[PDB]
Amino acid sequence: KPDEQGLQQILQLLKESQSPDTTIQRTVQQKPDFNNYLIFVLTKLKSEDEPTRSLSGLILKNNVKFQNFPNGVTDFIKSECLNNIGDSSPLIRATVGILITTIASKGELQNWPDLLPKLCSLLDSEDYNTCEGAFGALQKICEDSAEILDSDVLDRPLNIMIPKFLQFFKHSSPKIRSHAVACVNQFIISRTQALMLHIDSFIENLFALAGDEEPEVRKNVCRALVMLLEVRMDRLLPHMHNIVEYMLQRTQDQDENVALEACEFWLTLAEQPICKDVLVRHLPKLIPVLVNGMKYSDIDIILLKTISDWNLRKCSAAALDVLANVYRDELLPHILPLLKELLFHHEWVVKESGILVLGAIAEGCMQGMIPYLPELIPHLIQCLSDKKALVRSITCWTLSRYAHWVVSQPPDTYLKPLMTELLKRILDSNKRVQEAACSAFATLEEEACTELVPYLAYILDTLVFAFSKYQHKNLLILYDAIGTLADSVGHHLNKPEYIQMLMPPLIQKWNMLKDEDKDLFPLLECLSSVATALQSGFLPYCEPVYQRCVNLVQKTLAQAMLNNAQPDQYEAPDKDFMIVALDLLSGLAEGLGGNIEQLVARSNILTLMYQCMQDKMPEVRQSSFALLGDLTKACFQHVKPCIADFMPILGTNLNPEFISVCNNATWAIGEISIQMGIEMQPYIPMVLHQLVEIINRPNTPKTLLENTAITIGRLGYVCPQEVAPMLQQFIRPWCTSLRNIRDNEEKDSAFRGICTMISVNPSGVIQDFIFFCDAVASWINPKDDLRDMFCKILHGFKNQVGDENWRRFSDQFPLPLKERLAAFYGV
Amino acid sequence: KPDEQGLQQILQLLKESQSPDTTIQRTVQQKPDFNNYLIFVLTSEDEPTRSLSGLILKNNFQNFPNGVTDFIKSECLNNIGDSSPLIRATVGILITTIASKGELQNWPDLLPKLCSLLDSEDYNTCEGAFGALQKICEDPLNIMIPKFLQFFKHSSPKIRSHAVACVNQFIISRTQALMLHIDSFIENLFALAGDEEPEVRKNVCRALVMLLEVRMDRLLPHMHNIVEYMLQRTQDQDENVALEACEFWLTLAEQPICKDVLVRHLPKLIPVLVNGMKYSDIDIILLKTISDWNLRKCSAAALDVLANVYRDELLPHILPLLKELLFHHEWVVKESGILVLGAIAEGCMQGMIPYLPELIPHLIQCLSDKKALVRSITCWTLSRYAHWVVSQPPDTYLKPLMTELLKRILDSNKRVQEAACSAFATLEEEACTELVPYLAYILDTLVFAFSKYQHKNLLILYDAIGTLADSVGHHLNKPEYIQMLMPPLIQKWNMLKDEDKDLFPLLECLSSVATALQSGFLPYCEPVYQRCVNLVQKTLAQAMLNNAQPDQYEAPDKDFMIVALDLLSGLAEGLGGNIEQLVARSNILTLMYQCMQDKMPEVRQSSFALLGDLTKACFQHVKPCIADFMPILGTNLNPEFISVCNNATWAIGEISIQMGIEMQPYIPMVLHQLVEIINRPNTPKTLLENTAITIGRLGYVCPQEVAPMLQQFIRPWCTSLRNIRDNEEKDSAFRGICTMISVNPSGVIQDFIFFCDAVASWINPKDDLRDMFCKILHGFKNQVGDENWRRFSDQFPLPLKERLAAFYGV
Amino acid sequence: NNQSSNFGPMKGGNFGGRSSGPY
Amino acid sequence: FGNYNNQSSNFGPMKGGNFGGRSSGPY
Repeated sequence: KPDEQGLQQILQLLKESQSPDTTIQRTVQQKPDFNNYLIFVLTKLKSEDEPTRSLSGLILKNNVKFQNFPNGVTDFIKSECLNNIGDSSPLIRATVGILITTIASKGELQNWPDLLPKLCSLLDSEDYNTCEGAFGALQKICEDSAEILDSDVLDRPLNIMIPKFLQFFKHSSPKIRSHAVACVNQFIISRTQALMLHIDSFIENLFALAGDEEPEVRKNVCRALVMLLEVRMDRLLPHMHNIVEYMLQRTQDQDENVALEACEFWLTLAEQPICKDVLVRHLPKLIPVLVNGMKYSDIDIILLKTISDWNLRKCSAAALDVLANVYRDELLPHILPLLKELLFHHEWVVKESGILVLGAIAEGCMQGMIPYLPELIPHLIQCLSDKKALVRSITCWTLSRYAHWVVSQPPDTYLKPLMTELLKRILDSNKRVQEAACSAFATLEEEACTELVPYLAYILDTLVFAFSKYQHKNLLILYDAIGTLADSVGHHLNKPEYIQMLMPPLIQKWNMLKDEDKDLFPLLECLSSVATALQSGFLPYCEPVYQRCVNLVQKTLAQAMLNNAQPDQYEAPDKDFMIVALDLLSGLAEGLGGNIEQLVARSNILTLMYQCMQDKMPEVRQSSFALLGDLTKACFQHVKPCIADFMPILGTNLNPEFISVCNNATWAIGEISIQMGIEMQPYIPMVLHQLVEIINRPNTPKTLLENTAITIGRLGYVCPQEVAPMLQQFIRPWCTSLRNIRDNEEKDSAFRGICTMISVNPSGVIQDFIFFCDAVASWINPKDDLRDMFCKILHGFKNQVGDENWRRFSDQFPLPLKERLAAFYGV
Repeated sequence: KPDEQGLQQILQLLKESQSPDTTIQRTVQQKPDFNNYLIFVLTSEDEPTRSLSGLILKNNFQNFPNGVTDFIKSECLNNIGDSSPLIRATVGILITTIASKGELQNWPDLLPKLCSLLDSEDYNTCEGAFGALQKICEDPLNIMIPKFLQFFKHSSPKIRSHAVACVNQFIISRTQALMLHIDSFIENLFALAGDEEPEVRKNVCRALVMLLEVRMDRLLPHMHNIVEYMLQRTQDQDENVALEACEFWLTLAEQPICKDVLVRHLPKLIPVLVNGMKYSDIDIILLKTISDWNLRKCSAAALDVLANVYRDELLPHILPLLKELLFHHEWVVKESGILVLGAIAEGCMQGMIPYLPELIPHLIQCLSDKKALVRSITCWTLSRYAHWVVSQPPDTYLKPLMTELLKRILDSNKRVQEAACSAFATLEEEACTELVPYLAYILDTLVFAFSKYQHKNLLILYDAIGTLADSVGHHLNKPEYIQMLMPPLIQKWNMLKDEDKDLFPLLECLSSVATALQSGFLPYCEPVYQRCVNLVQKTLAQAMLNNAQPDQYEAPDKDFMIVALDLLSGLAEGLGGNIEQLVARSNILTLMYQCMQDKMPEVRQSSFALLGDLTKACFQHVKPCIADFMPILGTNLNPEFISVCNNATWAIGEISIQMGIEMQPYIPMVLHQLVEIINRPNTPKTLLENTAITIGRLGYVCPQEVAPMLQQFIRPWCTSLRNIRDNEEKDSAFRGICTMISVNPSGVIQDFIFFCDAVASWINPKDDLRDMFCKILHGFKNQVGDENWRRFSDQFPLPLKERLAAFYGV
Repeated sequence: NNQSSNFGPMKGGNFGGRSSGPY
Repeated sequence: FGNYNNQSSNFGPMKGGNFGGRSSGPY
């Protein structure tokens, strides 16, 4: 008792925490490991107090968290722990437990390979405490472990261990019973063969435990049944309706944990094909139950005095959003009656929950809701002013979920009142209503567009005011709102009275922020929306903005190089700085057009751009390719020298695995065509084949297809002798794309391409000439220049095939098309 | 009032012996710039305390504009001639440092004020200003020159010394204010020759030296008179004056007038130089390093240069002495005789060969003198004769030299190591393949040296290993040799971290070694490659950060890059083809493209070298980048940077070979400037030869493109390659010219006499080339007819006329 | 079947931060 | 003409100085 009797009093005084020992003894110990475990395991008999003995064990627990575990005396602690996992004093047992669990969690401890083998072996103990102490640690380890546990870590085949776990479902105490269920649950997603072969046993045993008085067993059963829904659907399908009715009861469970875990069942079931048919009959009972879980109570006092990221309220609501998307209109009979009372009922809480329901319903049952909108929208606009903060918040959201309908009616009746009321809500409330209103307004902007121009001064005063009013969190939501405005109003925003108020706060944040602060992302993305909309109005600001953006890109690239050469010595850069600076540069390029040429000429932007296009990160390439097309269009003078360099990369990136990169590549190629003319010829081979491949590819987003259709067209218009050879292969999808798109200068230029391509290879269209006619028939108002081309081609084929064949062919026509083409082009 | 009462306690705590107040007063010090000057100029107390107030004031940028730079300047100029000499000079430093902070203009009165204080009655006012005006001149005032010239006469020693000291700082400027007064300076210098003051005397010497280089025309009338004086001053008591006098002979020997002028004096001069070439004070500071320049070295340097001026005529003046010195007497007197023997060496080499069979064995003996300082110069003097030693039968001189020198490399002191290891590199360089019989033997010792040597000598060792690899080539490619040389080098490689500047010599060594070992370097080549690419990548990355923000990012030492690029270039030259795989997987070529663009010529020079190296090794991979490189190659054809130009030029040549007809589109962006470089006057022969060959290689692969300009370059092209011996490259260039001639024969007509001479420069051309020449020369004889051809070739010198006849039947 | 055009680059600017929502 | 000052060729790159170096010498 030389080192021990001195250390035994340094923890006894460390307990009595005044101002002295809370800083003196806490820092004295942190400058040992062996004796602390001697105190927790050996002296923690009569000799010392339990609180004292467990405390030295807990400082040890904190010590473990590198040079401590790699030591050879770590083996003494570890040995000492497993000797008494089942200590009769619950406190010391609990200490040993968190000490074991922590040591093992220190990097999947393979310096402790005796651990799991000894634990599984200790499950078969007779001392309940030893059994439950081991099962306790085993559960925590199974759950923390990133991988699942092999027979190599266990020292028994899972073929033995899985059914051994299932045995403990059948008898022990409730503690063990759930320890057991938790353990077997760790083997469901990995589809462990041992478990799959023991499926019917696991399931049978699960039903046996369903109804267990202990909540922890119950939630584990729900948790288990949810996992099996995704992994092993075939074995639940026979018992489904019987499972559903169990889960329905569990969603309603006395205990909030079980309720949430059960509630997750519906979210999971909804994702499965069978969901529609299987659930129908239970809707009469499920929906009333979900809706009920969507109020609050204890929650309530926390929000006005935040709450959890995920809980029963959000889950039920989330479940209801999905279910709506499943049944759509068919759901409304089950929801509307209940919704009718809620929306007006009680005060505060019951009403709020009804407003939540209405928004949740939206996406799914949008069509079936239209009828009820003319009377509900005004009631919601009316609710925006409610006395209670939380009723205002949810109302903002629910309205945003019907923004599209509001926009489609006469702007005076719904939009104007809503927009007026929304602009008010953005300010002065609490932080929660600010966020909801501002966010909701950004949605409305995106949907309204030109319709906002009337109110632009009042809009712009609101948002700019909020800049001073708001605070970090809500400010990022404001950035989005200002950004959306710019986008949704375009050049209309360029007026000195608007510029002189919007710019100063944006520049203030610009100078305040430093290049390493991730607060630049929302700010700069905002400015790229603004610079584009303000066009040449941005001129006074472009100089410093450009210079900074290039620097950010240069530095990110530089940092990425260092990291590549010395991964263990240089930190990888946050590439979001690069993605954002590129996007702002492209926004300058669009708004400023030719006025950017000097800045580009005098910079090293294109050299940098070149490395960006080669970056591993799709988002980085995507940004640069957009910038490429923007520069191609604004100052090709400076781009052209690099055309030989960029095109091979452009060709590589014509790969639809990354829809957004491939789109921007495609779009840049076409914009390069316009610019080069007949010089494009050498480059077409490395591009055309891939483009015809993606236009012919099934299940491809409308945007990608359209851009490919325009790019082929432009490549045609510029090199007919190159692209026409392949006309027969792409015209079918080509027409299909641009057929649905309205008239536009871009669609115009793609057709002019097809026309010059036909007038070289008329054979290429014959096989699908039907579509090319439909394509010509889609045009509501062609330019006089285009009209002639279409006639000369259409009549030109009537001339070739013969008047007899032309009549028989133009008979299989859908009737309106026959009339459309007959009237408009004289057929 | 209160802060001055603590300033007596501030300069007494900077005077208290304690180490506790040696740290506390150092912390209280830099924590003021007005109070100090009062303690020195006005404020009663001890005299060391009044001047220690001056040291901390002169120590003190913010006070130079803070109104005090007119209040302090008030106190010093008013008291520039204080009682104690200490205070007077401390002010002199202060007036200097206040004006020395840039070219500060808070002082319009300064110059005009001190130049008025010069005519003061009070001595210390006159001396004070002159000591201040001198400190300025050494760190607009030209009008003072004629006034300065006046003070040469009357005053003390001190004032006369400043007077000559000031006028001296204007001779280089060649200012009108002095150049008009030439003879007054010269005559006044002569009257100041006899001066019994050393400080004056050296300035007079120094002036007469600068006058040698600025106004030769004025001294010539006297010259033989000034020499007699300089000879006496070279011999002066007080080594300072002696040294400054010595610089004379070194300077004089650089003017064409020297040859004929000195001849008479040589018997008087040489003994004096040689006498000064030994050491005494410096001698004890070497046993128990000396300066970068003293009398010994100056005398030696002079003697080296004179030997290069007089050549063999120097011998009769020196051999007599050399015998009395080399053998006779002990340590110091002997040591200097051998230094003389090395000094003489370059200049009067041929005249000393007869004497070598007796002297080199004698030197080989001294290599083991019991005195280190005799060992050292023995190494050096021997290396000055390496070329003769190697030109004799190896067993008589080379073998014993290589033996003893190798012993000297190891053990002894650091100074004999250095001399011997550096001497051995000189041997390796001259011996080359003659050392193959000893590679294992040599390498044994140099590897021991690698363990024994400290940083400084390590550098010299690296050079010796590098030189070895270069001098012996492929003969180094044997497992015995690579097995002993490579481990110590890998050890250092592993021991060093990427930021360590000691990485430069190692990689430059490993570069020479990698070439010497052809394929032997394969087991080692992967990590060596990878590390180099890392170095280049990191260096450029850091340069990018600095370019983006100099405020926040340290600019890199681009020497890591130059060294990595030179090692990749030696790896490429060695493995050639085997490098292929490594190149393919790496991003060198992208990096190289950044390097070729780097603002530092050396980085461009190194990458173009690598470009040409990689064009030979694995053009497969260089080709896709040709379109990108060639514009930059085109840009860097600029003679302002000779080395970059040469390497660019070289790379182009190499490129064209690799792409036949395909090179055509790239010729216009490169051709013009190549033609301009070859016609450029006063251009290095290496750049011209390479330019000659590249033109050739280009026109060989694309005659139609380059022949058009055959008239513009044929002459310089011929005048260049004309003098280099027969080689695979001269052949490749001559083919190109032949092919171009038989496409535009017209372009050659004008200067055709030079092509005939260029053809006659060949001694054993390949048969195919022999014919091209033949068919061309005949074609032209046929063209003009036999009679006209007879007239033309009658204007040839004899050997041309005869060899063209014999060899080509023309 | 009529529509609005999607010609142009896709800027997936996921740095604008709208409200996650009630759930 | 006719007599050719015979010289070794300097063809090839001008490699930069190594970062070691020899002995500066006695002077």
